[PDB]
Amino acid sequence: GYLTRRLVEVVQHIVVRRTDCGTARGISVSPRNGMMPERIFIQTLIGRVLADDIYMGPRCIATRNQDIGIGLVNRFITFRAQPISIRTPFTCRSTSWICRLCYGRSPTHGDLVELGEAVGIIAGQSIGEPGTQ
Amino acid sequence: DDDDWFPLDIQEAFVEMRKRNIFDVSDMYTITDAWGWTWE
Amino acid sequence: VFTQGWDSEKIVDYRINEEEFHKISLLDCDFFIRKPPDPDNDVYDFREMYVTPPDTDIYAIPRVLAPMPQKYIRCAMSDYGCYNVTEPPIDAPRDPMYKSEREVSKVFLTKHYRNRRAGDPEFALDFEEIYVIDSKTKSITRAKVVVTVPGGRNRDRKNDLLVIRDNGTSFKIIPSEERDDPTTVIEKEEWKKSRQDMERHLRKLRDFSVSNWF
Amino acid sequence: QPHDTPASQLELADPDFYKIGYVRSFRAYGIEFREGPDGYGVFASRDVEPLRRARVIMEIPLELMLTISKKLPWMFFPDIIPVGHPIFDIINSTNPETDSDLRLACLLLYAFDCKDNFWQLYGDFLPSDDECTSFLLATEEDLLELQDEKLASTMREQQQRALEFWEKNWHSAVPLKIKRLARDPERFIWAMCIAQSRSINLQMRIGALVQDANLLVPYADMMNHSFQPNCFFHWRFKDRMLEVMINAGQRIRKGDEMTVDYMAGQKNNFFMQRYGFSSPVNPWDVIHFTGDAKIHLDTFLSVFNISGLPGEYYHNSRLSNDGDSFVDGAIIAAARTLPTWSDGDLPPIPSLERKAVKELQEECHQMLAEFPTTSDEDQKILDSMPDCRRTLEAAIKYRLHRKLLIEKVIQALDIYQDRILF
Amino acid sequence: LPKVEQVLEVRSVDSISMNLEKRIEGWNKCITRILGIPWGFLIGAELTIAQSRISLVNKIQQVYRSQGVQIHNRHLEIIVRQITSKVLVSEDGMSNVFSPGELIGLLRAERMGRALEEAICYRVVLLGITRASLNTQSFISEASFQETARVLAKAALRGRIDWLKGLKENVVLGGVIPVGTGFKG
Amino acid sequence: RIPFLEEQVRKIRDGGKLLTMDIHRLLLNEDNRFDFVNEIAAEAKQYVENNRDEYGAKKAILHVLSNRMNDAGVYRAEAYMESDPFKP
Amino acid sequence: NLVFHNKAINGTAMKRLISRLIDHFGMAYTSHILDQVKTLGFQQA
Amino acid sequence: VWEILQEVMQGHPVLLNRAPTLHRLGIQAFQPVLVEGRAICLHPLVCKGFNADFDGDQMAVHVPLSLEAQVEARLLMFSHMNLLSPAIGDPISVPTQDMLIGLYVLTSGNHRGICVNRYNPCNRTKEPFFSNSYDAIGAYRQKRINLDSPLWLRWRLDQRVIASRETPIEVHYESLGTFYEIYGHYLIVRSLKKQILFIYIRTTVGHIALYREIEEAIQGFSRAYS
Ligand SMILES: [Mg+2]
Repeated sequence: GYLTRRLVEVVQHIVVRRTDCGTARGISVSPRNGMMPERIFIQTLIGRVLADDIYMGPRCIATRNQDIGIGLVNRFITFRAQPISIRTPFTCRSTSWICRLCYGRSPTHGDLVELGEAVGIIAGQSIGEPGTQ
Repeated sequence: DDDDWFPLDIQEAFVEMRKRNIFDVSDMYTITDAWGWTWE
Repeated sequence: VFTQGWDSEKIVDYRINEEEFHKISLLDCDFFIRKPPDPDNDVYDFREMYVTPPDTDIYAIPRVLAPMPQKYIRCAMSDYGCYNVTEPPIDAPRDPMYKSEREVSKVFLTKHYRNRRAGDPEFALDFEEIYVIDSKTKSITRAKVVVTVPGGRNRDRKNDLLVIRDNGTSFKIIPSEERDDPTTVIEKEEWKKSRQDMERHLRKLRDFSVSNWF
Repeated sequence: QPHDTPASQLELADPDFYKIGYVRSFRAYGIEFREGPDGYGVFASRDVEPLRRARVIMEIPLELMLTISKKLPWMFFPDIIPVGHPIFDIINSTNPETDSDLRLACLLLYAFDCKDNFWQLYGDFLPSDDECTSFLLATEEDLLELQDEKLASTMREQQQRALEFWEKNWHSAVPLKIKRLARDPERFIWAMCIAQSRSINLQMRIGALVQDANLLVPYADMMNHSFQPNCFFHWRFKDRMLEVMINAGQRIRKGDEMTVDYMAGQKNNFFMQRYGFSSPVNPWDVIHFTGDAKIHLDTFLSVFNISGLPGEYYHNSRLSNDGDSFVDGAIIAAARTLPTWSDGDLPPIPSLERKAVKELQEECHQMLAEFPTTSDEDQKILDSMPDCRRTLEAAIKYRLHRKLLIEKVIQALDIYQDRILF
Repeated sequence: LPKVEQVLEVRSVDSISMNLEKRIEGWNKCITRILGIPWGFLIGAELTIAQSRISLVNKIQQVYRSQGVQIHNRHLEIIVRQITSKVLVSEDGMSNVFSPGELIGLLRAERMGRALEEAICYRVVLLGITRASLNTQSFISEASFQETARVLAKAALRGRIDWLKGLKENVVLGGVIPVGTGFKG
Repeated sequence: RIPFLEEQVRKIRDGGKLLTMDIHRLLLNEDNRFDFVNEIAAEAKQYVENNRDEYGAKKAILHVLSNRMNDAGVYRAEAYMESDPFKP
Repeated sequence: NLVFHNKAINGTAMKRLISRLIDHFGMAYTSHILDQVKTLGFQQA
Repeated sequence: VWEILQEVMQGHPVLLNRAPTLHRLGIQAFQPVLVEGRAICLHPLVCKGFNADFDGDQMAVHVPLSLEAQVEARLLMFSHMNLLSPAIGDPISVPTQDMLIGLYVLTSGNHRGICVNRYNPCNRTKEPFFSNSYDAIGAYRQKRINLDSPLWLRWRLDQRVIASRETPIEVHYESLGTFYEIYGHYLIVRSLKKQILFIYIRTTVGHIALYREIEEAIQGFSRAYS
């Protein structure tokens, strides 16, 4: 209870306000260095927007500003694409708010986060409620 | 261990952060190099 | 053009016109046997045969492990495989929930009786001459059929039944009167497997070898 | 007795045309597809009173159509080309700005050679090489018969470019995967003709990516063309389905012909170049005048009840409807192309306009006599041939429409010169 | 639960891992040795930020997976960024722009370093669950929840003007919360 | 065409499951699900300001939703009100 | 067009089936499907 | 007054919230139905999703007043719009204990080997070939076949034959050219010219009952939508 009360009070002003902050930086997630098992590498990329085009020879698998589903992760692990650049709350250009593309896909409805959704309260609750069990 | 850890020294830590695209030489610029004056 | 070369498994250094061949697609291979002109396209010629990876133009000579016919024979094709239904990922509002594939593994070529046409009023099939086409070994061999039926050659080949078991490796010709209904063989195999599993489970008890199976 | 409607002249289409789509997530509300001699068309089967918002009549999913992006990274959102297939080397070796129909034609040819694909069943309803109105499948005789040198030159250059592309990409040393797509050089020309006469440019959004692409959508290419449309295409991103929605406020009765706009705001030459279609009521076709005589614009718009800004001219019926039945797209295009002068609120002088109208009329007469034929001769030729080639029919209709536009301009100038003095 | 509470509210950087403390105390020294230009401070701050974020996320995800619960990484990253988004200026450089003891934002500090030539030295400070909440742009709700005594005293002494850009601020006020149906624009 | 399927269809039409489908269908054309709520609230306020007692069959929100569903080609009852004719 | 099942259906199987039906049909269809499954399960139990 | 109360509460949404609001889905909106008693009746799935306890869990009932609150409660806070947990996206409304037990008893089947036959079947018929699942359910309701009794159901060559990667046990290739492929769970009768004549499935009444109920629910939803 106290942990949830503190975590909610830490992040409350974080509300999705803009559609694209305009950043050009993304974190690099690789299985050989970052995620030793495959399940973690799959769970990290589900619902994340790409930051750079993923090329395989002369053909592109997925371009920038494109959501990632389980099918794209399966294609990545089949085609052996190690360097993957995704957009994350760490590479956003603000500490008071986040944009739709930096957050990604909402698991409530299954699309981009709608403007005005309190992602901070949702994150605090989703981190606090598993602590009881 | 068994986690993501940068090297100990800085010389190869720079190549590591360039590998993960955390920083690069194209990001090193001040007002001088930006606004392009030579009398400084 | 009729052309035959060495038995080494490599490219023939040219491409063939597929219009004069039979394309029998397998899981990991595809075969080409020359087809002479005919009203119904069933006349084969095992003098020329080529193997190729699926959807490729790299032709090669297959592995022959049995004496092949050197004459135009009329045969019928029958596939032997197992369906593979998988659950694909759903990343779309109406993505298909399942995927079905035939996944053929062996192809049987049963020569007709006396090379007769299907429209003949007295049509029959010759089970003593069956050619299997393996997909894992790229081989085409003959079927070691076991003809167990009273009558010999004088018996008319209109009351017969080829039973195939053991993953397409056992062939037996029996009359159509002593056949087994599907439920019978299903129950037989299930009973055998269940008894084997039960004897395994119980073997690990100290009261074994002094017990009885009632 | 049967109701006399424009849709009653045609017969109902094959129910398989709708059955092959209804098994997928395709729906058609209040619409009935009807086939005739010219081709298929979409009509209405229910009276749609003036609505406050748009009403959807078609729902075409994404997995039923082809899509190629307009930018440099070619992303096919319906993934039908596996990685490693040599057709992507043909699609990629193209200029990303001038030739976009080549990639659509190649994608259509590949979709024609892929199992469990909708276009293997839909290809039976596309026009063949004898009922297509495109000018790529035409001869030198019909191109010379057009009596237009620039259009004939452009069409010959385009045919040459198509043949050269087919000869350069489909050579002898090509693997069989590509050779079986278009064995004859006429197949590629027909594919280009279908990709050029049925393509739709629309900005689509999937997931988080918003891009503009060229898509060949089924059941929506049957919509005819009209410069006063009744429907428009809309992209729904929540279900990835394209919609055809009636405009808000327009009243649709039973038997009406549902139409959309192809290339809104273009000349009548590009229509004949791309779709092989010509209309005499085009409100944008340009007539070039070399004379220096200038008619008055505001009086010319007031006499014909053409009220509106220079960008949007409409005929105001409630000013005069029965009196002005002459007011069609032709007079609008004339008022847009006639050399006009306007200096504030200065009133026009009848002598100056009476001297300018005769100069305009003699210029129209000297430019009309340049054609070897006349109007009545072409009008008799068009119906003298009951069943002729579609290209020759399109060419003679193009010539007839040009001559009818000139005649309409002359008659409108006469009405203006005789009605300016009330 | 105690592991999560002590890795979130960091008592000391060596408490979660001595490797991180050793790496930071090597980074700062070797980046003061070489690259004395503000670019050195910038690259050192970026490296420390990246390493700290990665280590914290990994430790939290490991302590969560050990029990069997599954939580997506975005919820963790939202809090982790707020934990380590501020930098602390050293106590040896003073000018008319900033004071030796201040807690300024990371992006603001980097942009001032790229803009101003005056010697500005800052070291990444890892705030805590409680400490980061006590330093916010509002004093009504996000600051007056724990102390309620000095957070009002200092605010009344400075004459702070608070713009109601939060949720609990408008909750305490009584107006419409700018979230969801209230978020206009 | 399942023969024994009219009972659950009548149950859907009577219990009030049509509105749960209509809301989800209307939320398929709007990007934000908050602007849609605001627009429906504004339309309901404008419709209840004109005629107080004549807000519809029973309420105004259901009336607005029925009007929005009837302008798209889907016949719906007036404010989703269908009494039971078998009530003695 | 649902997959025909001939094996036992435990809790994880039902969870995966619901997660796939939500993505293939939507929440509107899934609510009624789950209600009917609940009714049939109660009747059988 | 009760009639007017029913007419008022006919379409007015009401909000229910548990006293401990531990989870994020603890506050939901419902449509009130006039019931007799001193206890609030809720759906089993929502009760399982709201952390139901053995003890009496107190429920607070709130009624919105303004139009905006009613629109928000009817369009956002309903249960059919929130079925996926915000943690990772798993369905929060899953069948409870009794429903899972019923489904398991339905789809479990029965014994297949030594537990159904005493002696080896190598020395020596099943239920008649049911052309439709309706006939099978009718025979089960008439108490002529048991719930675990195997039967043959004629499948209308839907080609969605669900099985494993297992070759058939026997292939009876006759002389005329029509061979029967006998599998562990189904039978495919194929003629000479590669034609699937008949397909029969060997299953029980529970599997076909579940399949039929799901298919009929889908079809009834699609029809009531129109
Ligand atoms: Mg309790």
